Amino acid sequence: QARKLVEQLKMEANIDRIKVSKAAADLMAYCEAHAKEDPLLTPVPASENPFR
Amino acid sequence: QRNEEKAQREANKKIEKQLQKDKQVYRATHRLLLLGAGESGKSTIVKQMRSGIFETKFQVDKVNFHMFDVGGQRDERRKWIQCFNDVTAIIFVVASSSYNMVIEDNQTNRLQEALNLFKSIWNNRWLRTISVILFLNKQDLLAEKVLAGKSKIEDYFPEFARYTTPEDATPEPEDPRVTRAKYFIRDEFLRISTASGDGRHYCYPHFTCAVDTENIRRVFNDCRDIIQRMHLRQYELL
Amino acid sequence: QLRQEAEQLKNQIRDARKACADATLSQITNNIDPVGRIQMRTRRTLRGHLAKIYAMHWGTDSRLLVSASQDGKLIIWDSYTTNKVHAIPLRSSWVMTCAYAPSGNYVACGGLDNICSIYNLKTVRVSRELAGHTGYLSCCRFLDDNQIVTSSGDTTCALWDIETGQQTTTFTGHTGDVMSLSLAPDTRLFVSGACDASAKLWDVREGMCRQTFTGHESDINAICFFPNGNAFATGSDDATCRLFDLRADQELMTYSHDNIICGITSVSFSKSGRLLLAGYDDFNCNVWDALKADRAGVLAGHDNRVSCLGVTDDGMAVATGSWDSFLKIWN
Amino acid sequence: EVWVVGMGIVMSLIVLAIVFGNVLVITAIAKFERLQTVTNYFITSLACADLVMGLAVVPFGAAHILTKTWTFGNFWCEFWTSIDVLCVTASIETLCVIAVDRYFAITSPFKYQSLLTKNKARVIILMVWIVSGLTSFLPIQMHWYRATHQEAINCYAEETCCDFFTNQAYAIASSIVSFYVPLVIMVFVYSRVFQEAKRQLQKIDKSEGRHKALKTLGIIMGTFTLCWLPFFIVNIVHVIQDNLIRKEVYILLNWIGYVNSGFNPLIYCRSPDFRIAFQELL
Ligand SMILES: CN[C@@H]1CCc2c(ccc(O)c2O)[C@H]1O
Repeated sequence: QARKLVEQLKMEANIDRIKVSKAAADLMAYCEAHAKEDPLLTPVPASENPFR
Repeated sequence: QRNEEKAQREANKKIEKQLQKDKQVYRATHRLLLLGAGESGKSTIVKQMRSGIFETKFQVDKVNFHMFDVGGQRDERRKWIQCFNDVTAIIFVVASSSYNMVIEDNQTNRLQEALNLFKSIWNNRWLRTISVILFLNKQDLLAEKVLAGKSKIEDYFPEFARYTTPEDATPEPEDPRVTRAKYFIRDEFLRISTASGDGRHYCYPHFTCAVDTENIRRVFNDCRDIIQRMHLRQYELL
Repeated sequence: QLRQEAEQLKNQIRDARKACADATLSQITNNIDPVGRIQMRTRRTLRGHLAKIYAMHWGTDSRLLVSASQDGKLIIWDSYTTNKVHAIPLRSSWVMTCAYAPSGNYVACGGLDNICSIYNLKTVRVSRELAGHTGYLSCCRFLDDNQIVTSSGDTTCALWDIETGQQTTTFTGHTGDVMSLSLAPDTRLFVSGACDASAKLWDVREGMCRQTFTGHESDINAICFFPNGNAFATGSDDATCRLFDLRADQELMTYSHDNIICGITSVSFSKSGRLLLAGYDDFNCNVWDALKADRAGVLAGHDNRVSCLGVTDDGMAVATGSWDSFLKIWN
Repeated sequence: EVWVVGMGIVMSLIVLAIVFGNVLVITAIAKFERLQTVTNYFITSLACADLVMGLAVVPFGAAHILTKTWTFGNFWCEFWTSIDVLCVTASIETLCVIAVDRYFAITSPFKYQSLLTKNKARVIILMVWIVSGLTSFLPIQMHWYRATHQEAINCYAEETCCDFFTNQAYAIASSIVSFYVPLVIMVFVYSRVFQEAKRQLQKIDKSEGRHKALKTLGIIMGTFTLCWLPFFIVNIVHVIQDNLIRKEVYILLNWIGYVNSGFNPLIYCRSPDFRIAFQELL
């Protein structure tokens, strides 16, 4: 049982990781780029909104 | 496009009529949850009263009771216990003759484990208004063990040493010692039950047995009392 | 014995994660302008469920959604016209999850019966009854019209094939019973969160958990990928929502409010990923600003506890289903 | 002047309180989906009856008592009398229906869920309002209630003043239907409910051995009885013998009965869910 756990942890050890700054910048850039195409972010025009 | 809307409206009306027809049945039926220690003889109660889940439907006095029992989920964590929020009552099955049987080992007592489980059920953020019907099987086995020597309650339960039989007790048509043991166990369950919550839900302790077959009537009476007390408290009389 | 080696590996993982961290997401996203207050009003309220609702799933077209309740009716709604397209009686009253196939032809649901039931809408009848889970299954999702992934209380996630009815592969090694599951936009990866406070990432093809995130303190009840697919947010009973990043292999921000201590039942993301909507046990589902972790708005329509919260694929509306048997569409 | 103005203030406060309470409870019931229930449908019917009372007969009655004359038309004073009878009968019969619903809920728990439905609640409310409307309008509008003695004829022919003069038969029947049958039904059902409550309390005391119902039923019965019983006793008495009962006492007891409409929401809407709904409303 413990052999499986230690093998899994060893497999998880050798993973390439990018700096948190780069990942945060990527998420921020995605949110900024796709901000326009969001009905929730920008209140939908009454004619445009299917529900009302 | 109007024809499609009309057809969809007709389908909606048919589904709504079927939903009302099913709502009548759903409101008619009362649901119960069977929760026990596991080795406490819950199956013997099921035989007399009547996949991981096991559902049986028994009706008494033209009232449909639907009982749900789960045994597959043996994990200590109980995340399915939060779904039984609309059940009329939770039937608790405990073997009162399991005090001497110590435990896998290292457990204090099976009765102690049942007390801990009952405390966890009672002190649940979701089952705050769900009453518990408590059944104590193996009364004959408990009597046989208590009358026989070398197995004393006080050895495993120190609180039994400074205990006396309750004055307002109704013995069956019994020995003093078995009566003291039974009422001590019932008082333990009741002290666990009453302290946490008041008025919202109550515990009904019954000294059932394997030979006894009137458990269906007892469950019916307990459910009637539960609904009466719920309605009385809703109107602020009780 | 091997416990010392496991502890040393865990310490090495923690040291590597700490060394990878240079700055927090707050330090970068504090400069950008805040989202501001957001007010959402219930456009349509869906009525007809007899008992409490656990899970829903928006259709691919965002027009239809399927809801599950304890009365046994699996109701399919037309969210635009507030009409019940179908109502499916269920063998077991107790159900914990439901799913809507991407093609819209199939609908799957499961519960405490330990059996995943798949229903064919266009032929309703049960197409296949999937068995093989010892514990209750808490979430079902569709990769394609033929492959379905179920998350069970057996502490193991499984991938099924509908045609053969047997699990193609199983995902083991996860301590607690899993309750939440989310598929990737490319469907190559998925995650599950269990009661052991650890959310793991799996690979469907390989069948091994690549990464494990253990930031939470209590049982994880909700999980959902960021729309990019490189991040996912988890909700737990610790009244905290945390955004985890796969490439950074750790959490970036935690979404907590000192005033509220109720646990989170379901989470979801907006289409752009800026808004993380998380339901709560206090009958109120909150809207968070993902980049700055500042709450934007609160939805107070529901009476009883919310259990499911989804966002349409087009991003037009958010549907929340609570225990008062009322499912409300927000926009 | 001050004495007349002093009365004007108290009737203004009474009508304002009745209207405010009734509109508040109706708005609370209608706004939230959790509050709609068969018993709450009966509460809504009671609130509607009391609101119609407060809007129609309390202000017109205050104007009549203060101005000492009826400026409006004879048809309008007849309409006012009809609306007054309708409101009183509907309110009291709705109270009786609420008592019956509680008695059925407590006495027969298993069948109560199936016995009473939304459709059955609607038809019971419709039947209660229909019988109240019959008892109010059908005798008054068809002019079957007018007395035979010339004292009533002079008042009913004149347009300046329009007071209440009633027959023996109509007064007895109206008093019976409006108050006495509901009184008997409510007393019986609440006695049974009290017996069942004390029985349940005795059972709770039997196990786990080591008041509130009395107070609740006491206030519920006392408010209604002290508000209405004297006025209906006077309704009977003034018909049986005319000398003793003066008009002022009759009108005073009528207004005391009117105040029951204002008192009703305090009694029947005193629940934590209603309190939360009121806090949300204002
Ligand atoms: C003008 N005032 C009316 C006259 C008679 C009457 C009232 C109330 C209930 C009844 O059953 C009645 O017969 C009074 O409110």
